[PDB]
Amino acid sequence: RYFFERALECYKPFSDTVLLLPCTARKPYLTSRTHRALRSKVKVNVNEIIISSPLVVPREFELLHWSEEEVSFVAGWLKRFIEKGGFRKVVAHVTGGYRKVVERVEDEVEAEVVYTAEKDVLSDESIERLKQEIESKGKVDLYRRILEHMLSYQFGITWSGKVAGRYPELELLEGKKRLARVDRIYGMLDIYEKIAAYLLEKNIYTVEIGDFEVKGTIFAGGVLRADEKIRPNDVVVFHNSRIFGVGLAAMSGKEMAGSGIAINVKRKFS
Repeated sequence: RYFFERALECYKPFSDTVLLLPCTARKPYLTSRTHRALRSKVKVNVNEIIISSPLVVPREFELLHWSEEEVSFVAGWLKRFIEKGGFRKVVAHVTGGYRKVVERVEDEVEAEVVYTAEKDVLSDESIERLKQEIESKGKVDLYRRILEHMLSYQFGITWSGKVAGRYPELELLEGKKRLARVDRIYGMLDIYEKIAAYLLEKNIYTVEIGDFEVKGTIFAGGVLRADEKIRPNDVVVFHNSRIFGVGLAAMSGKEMAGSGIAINVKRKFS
């Protein structure tokens, strides 16, 4: 519910066309054999949305029996992303139950909806139909959009830098230091000094703490004030008169400044 709503407000397309694809057994979806084979036979320069259940997932957030109720629920969310994205065309490269989901949305959106797959999403006929619908001139840096979207999702900000690492372990670098990196364990971005510094400045996702030596844990009693918008598993930036750091909130911003373990410390800067 939270994922859906937050991703929807942070969703920013770079194309007027969106490609719909089937979810896969292996995740994150971009590393699956099907998605790799597809992107291998056709240069994809339009936005992508992976249809799954119950999750509808724009490719940019992929790192964070089709009953009536299920088709209805998935169609509802898929429609939201299509309309929020303001696409002029929707290319549905999916089959069976997935087409039923898309078929539900087609009748409610202004966008043109074309179907390019019948039986096999990877057949020579399907890839030719697909190419004829999304063929594009140059290229797009999908990795940068993904990292930018995760920053937006988690902190409501964006940042520039060099994109590095092997997918899905991407990083954003500035100078010769990392600004952020994908944490495959927690499925979110870990941030470093410059960003945490920026968040501290704008006083967002910040928590003021007592003047004690920080070591691993910060209990609620050690928290002076905290951003009320802070939710449990959120990355927060704590600080006092001598240091500031990065950690994982264990409780809401309300519980901290209220009345257990408040933050699991990842690192700190002098």
